Amino acid sequence: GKMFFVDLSRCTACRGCQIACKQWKNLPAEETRNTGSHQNPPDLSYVTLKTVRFTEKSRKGPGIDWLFFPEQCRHCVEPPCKGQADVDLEGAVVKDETTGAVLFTELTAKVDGESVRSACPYDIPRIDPVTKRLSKCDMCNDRVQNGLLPACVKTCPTGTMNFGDEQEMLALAEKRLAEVKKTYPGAVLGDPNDVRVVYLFTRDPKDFYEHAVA
Amino acid sequence: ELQKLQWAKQTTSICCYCAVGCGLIVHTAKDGQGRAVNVEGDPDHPINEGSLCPKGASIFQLGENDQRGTQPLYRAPFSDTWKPVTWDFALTEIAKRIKKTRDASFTEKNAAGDLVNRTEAIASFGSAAMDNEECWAYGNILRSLGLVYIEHQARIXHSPTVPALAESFGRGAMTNHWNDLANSDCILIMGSNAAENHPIAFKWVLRAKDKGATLIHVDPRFTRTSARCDVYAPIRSGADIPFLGGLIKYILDNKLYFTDYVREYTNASLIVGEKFSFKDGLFSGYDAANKKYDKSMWAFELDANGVPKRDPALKHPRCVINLLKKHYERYNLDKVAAITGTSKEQLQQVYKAYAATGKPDKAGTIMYAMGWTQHSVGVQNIRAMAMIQLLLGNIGVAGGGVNALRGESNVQGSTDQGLLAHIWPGYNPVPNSKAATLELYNAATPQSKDPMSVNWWQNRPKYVASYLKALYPDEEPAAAYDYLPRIDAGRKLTDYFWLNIFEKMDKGEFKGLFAWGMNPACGGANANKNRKAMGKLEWLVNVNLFENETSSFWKGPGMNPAEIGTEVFFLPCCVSIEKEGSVANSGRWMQWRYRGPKPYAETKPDGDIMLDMFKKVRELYAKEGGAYPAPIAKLNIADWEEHNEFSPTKVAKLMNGYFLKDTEVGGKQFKKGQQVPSFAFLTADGSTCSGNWLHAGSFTDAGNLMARRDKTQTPEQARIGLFPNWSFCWPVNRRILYNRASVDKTGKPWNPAKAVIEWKDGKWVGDVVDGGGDPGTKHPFIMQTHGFGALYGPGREEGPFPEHYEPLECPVSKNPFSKQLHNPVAKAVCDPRYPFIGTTYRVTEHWQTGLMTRRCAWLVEAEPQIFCEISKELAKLRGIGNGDTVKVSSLRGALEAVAIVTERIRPFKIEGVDVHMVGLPWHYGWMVPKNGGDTANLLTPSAGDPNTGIPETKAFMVDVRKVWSHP
Ligand SMILES: Nc1nc2c(c(=O)[nH]1)N[C@H]1C(S)=C(S)[C@@H](COP(=O)(O)OP(=O)(O)OC[C@H]3O[C@@H](n4cnc5c(=O)[nH]c(N)nc54)[C@H](O)[C@@H]3O)O[C@H]1N2
Ligand SMILES: Nc1nc2c(c(=O)[nH]1)N[C@H]1C(S)=C(S)[C@@H](COP(=O)(O)OP(=O)(O)OC[C@H]3O[C@@H](n4cnc5c(=O)[nH]c(N)nc54)[C@H](O)[C@@H]3O)O[C@H]1N2
Ligand code: SF4
Ligand code: SF4
Ligand code: SF4
Ligand code: SF4
Ligand SMILES: [S]
Ligand SMILES: [W+6]
Repeated sequence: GKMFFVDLSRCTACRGCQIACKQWKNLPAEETRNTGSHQNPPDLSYVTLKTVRFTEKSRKGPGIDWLFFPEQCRHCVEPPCKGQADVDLEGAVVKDETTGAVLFTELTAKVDGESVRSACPYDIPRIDPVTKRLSKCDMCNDRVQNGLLPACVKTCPTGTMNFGDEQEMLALAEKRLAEVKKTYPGAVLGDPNDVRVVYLFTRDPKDFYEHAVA
Repeated sequence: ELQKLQWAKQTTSICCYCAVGCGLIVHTAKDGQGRAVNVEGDPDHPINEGSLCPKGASIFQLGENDQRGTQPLYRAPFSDTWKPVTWDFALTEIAKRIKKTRDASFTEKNAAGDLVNRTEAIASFGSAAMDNEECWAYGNILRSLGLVYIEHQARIXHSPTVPALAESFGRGAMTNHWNDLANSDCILIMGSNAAENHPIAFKWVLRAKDKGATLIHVDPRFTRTSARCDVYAPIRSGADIPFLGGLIKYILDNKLYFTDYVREYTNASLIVGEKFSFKDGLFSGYDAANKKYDKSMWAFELDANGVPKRDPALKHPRCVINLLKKHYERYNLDKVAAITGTSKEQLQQVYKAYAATGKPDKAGTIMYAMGWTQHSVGVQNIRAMAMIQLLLGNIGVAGGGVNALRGESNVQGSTDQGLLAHIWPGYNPVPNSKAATLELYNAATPQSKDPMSVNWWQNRPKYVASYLKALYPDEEPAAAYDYLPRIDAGRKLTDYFWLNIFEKMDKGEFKGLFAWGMNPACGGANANKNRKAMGKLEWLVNVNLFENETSSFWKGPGMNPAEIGTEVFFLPCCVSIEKEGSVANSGRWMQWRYRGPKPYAETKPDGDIMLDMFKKVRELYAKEGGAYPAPIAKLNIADWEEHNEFSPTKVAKLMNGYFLKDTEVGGKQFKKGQQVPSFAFLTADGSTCSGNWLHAGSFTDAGNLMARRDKTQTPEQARIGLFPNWSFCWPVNRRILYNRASVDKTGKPWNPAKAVIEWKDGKWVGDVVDGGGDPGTKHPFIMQTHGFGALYGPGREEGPFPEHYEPLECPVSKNPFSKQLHNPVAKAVCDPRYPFIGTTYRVTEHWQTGLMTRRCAWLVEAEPQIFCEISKELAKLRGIGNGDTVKVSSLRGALEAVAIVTERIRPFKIEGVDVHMVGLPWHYGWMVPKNGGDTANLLTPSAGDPNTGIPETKAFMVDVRKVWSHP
């Protein structure tokens, strides 16, 4: 299958990835306002599959530890969302056996929306008030199957976003974690044996977001 | 198959935002006959490799946008409503407005009786957003009409600093290029927020880090750039010269300068005359009454031939290097730490890390953009960077340079095309009234008797002749010379520039303004004054993508349309992906892009708008006559046209230039009609035309070199990423300027592992050599009169060495380096009701005044409203909570913003007092979106910098007060 390696030690929070996701799928913009943060949209929603979360942490000496987290579906090897959806209707949540993508179909409207979201340990699924369809990151599965990188990966200027076969990406993640640890001693990979979106966090993943890891 | 892209034609483009010059792929429905369906990164482009920041990434949303202008709008005097009109109508009435104002105002001769042939009743603003061919055509249309008040973006951010690089190296351009950053061993980012403002630059910056480079950010604020650097050093606003002066002292004291490089390639060895001195903060030749220097007191000691004398031993006490040592002894760590607010420990860390690049096998680069360099000593700030780079042997080398980051996608090109009052295309000066003949004009160019000094500007007569032969090919250059307008020799140069155009407008001295691809109602400092001032225009032509604060100033906040007599034409132009042409990026890469979809609705490329508008002025002069018609009627516009339309291809071939008859030049034969293969084969005798000598080599008989998409590289090219077969850069595809300085006198690289050029088998291999000649036979700075990198720069108004003069007027009373507090060559009120230092800056997601990005829902989504960034200390002082509405006020105006309370802003320690800085984005305007807010330029003074003629947008006094809501 396929895998993202997301090296958050390289992220400039440019939000190219946030825009690129909406442009490829032609998603609408939310109504947003500034509530004392650069972060916006403030959360994932039916029309927002990825938002970059900003957290400021004090450090001794000048400046801050500014933590950026471009949030997206982890495309879990064994997705709980599927297990929950399969209680109400099989075919609502499916697994692409070629890429490993976890995919919501139009039949998510026929399952319990709250239940499937509750089952996700990363709190990823979002419900349309109108149709009751569930939405999330689909790994740009169509692009991937046609040779192309996911939109958010291709757009990323810093080398934060990496995509490929799970063998080369796990190997990159382990090699890169060893190198990043020299500058950031508390650097860890996010649930690397359980997910296809493997984040390198520069410190306690929970500092980036409360649902950064399961 | 991907359904979205099925049946869509793929074309290439270049991002229409910042000067990185990222490649795009555009998909257009119906195999090109329809609308764009997709815009994303070009995976094959060597700069971005398919990456885009959110601005590039959202260009689909900019183009396929139902808020865009569809057709010309007309506003009649005192009207409170637009009236849709035809192109034929709007351009007819505009052509009658031009001629009417020109005929009434044209002056064949000034008060002193000198030939001038100009009109001072019309001004033009813009634009760095236009294609190079459209910039070159536009400037020449305005000048043929006799305008002298021709300005754009470049004046505000770039013009204040360019002279620092011209003085130092001989050219004003960014010395290296984006890919080259990956070869640097130490990257100093200072007066730049490149992660936000040149985002794809960080691909290459972080690649430098991957190969062991130290990344250093020196900034009053902690930004998205700071987050990804190894070292963040806070600096107090305006303390850059102390910081850099300390680094110079450190380099000199510790012998960390590259002696071999410094001895041969800088003016370190030149003997300064006895008349030079510095004491109590003043250079010799100071006229206290007129606050001005007699620069002849700074002259070099000259030998029998008029060549500056040299001590190659560097022992003579009046050697530049020994005077430099003496000047910078005062800049000790304690005083620099005290004024900068940077800890002594951090100063040492940065100094050690950066000065380590003095070693031949190490390269350091400095990235700066605008920062705070707009003030009177901004030029000296950059001078200091240039001097540090010359001491450490970092000029001409891979991973070195002064990377002066350009702002807009084509601000490099729009400057190159002479859309500033003082220059023609190719940096040939606009003649003044005393330059009464072409012979007199050419006499001004300085000569050198040094046999090793290339002094390439001696070729100027070939470029001026060829440029006059491009505009008027039936006339002898000397005759053509009289057609183009001249400025008053006696008048102060800044009287013709951006800020005095706003002063003249507010005095009612302008009948007509072209706001062509600019939003002055938001972009100009002191917006309340400028918005009023536009009311005093009789007419205004706005050429833009959207209705905006400029087009519609007459119905803005507190405006009564009934009282406002200005006649406004709004002419909607097409977005970048709807037209063909070139844009010159920060690295001088002149990149060809193609039409994706046809222009939206009835929008037009700028080239068609300007050409049709001119053609109508022409018709109207041929059938009525009027003021001096000769310049209009004889202007060669036939070379600008194909199939009844503006031809980017034909204009680009003219700007390159062609032979007007069979010619022997450089010992080779060239046929009539044939393309000039390089500016080296241009002539003064009218054998050649060329609209811009810098473009000679860009479009040859081999074809359009700007359109090359060839990644072919030799190993030595690929090792530093020159990509010489990808597009074309002026001059003659020299990717790294001053590259002769990268080798010793045998032509061997200082750093072979990062060679730029190398002498092999009687040839320079690698980059194109910046100046022909065997190794050790030429001085490496070929555009300098004397041929050296200038550590000592006697052409600078404030002195030949940078000196700390306090740019922060209000909170500072003491200068620790001399008795001279403020710039002795340069009226702030400092009202106590406004105790905070207001500053304006950018975020990644918005572009300029936000006219473009406030129309893109995904960018508004991310950054929906004007905000005010403040420290916890100022928050605690003014009782402001995060997310509270605040009122920000100055003597010039007031606005509301959302408070962002952050440790990313800290108080400055100034003379035992906490001084608070308040940050605002200038990306907002009353037009759009709803609850976006207005321009931060309501707050800023128009009170201009005496020297540069640019106002203060980086340090202006404000107050911040909580706006109370209901409990
Ligand atoms: N996203 C985005 N990118 C842009 C633009 C845009 O609007 N949006 N505009 C483009 C244009 S036209 C231009 S000219 C460039 C300008 O590019 P920059 O010069 O990078 O732009 P700013 O953010 O205005 O200022 C840069 C930094 O200078 C710092 N600074 C302020 N005062 C001082 C001082 O006294 N000393 C030092 N050392 N630093 C100081 C500010 O805190 C800020 O972080 O950006 C270009 N790129
Ligand atoms: N307070 C404050 N003020 C500042 C600055 C600051 O840092 N602080 N920065 C200054 C700087 S560095 C600059 S460069 C200026 C910029 O000031 P302006 O140039 O007035 O700003 P915009 O109009 O937003 O710049 C982009 C314009 O280009 C237009 N455009 C895009 N494509 C085309 C095209 O194909 N044709 C035409 N004709 N127009 C096109 C857009 O629609 C838009 O009007 O602002 C300056 N003002
Ligand atoms: S595109 Fe890359 S650098 Fe930019 S915010 Fe997304 S992950 Fe971070
Ligand atoms: S992250 Fe949540 S929604 Fe995505 S695959 Fe895992 S359980 Fe399902
Ligand atoms: S992989 Fe595709 S769907 Fe998922 S966040 Fe990236 S762009 Fe959006
Ligand atoms: S705005 Fe600049 S960095 Fe961003 S995509 Fe455009 S050219 Fe590249
Ligand atoms: S600019
Ligand atoms: W600019």
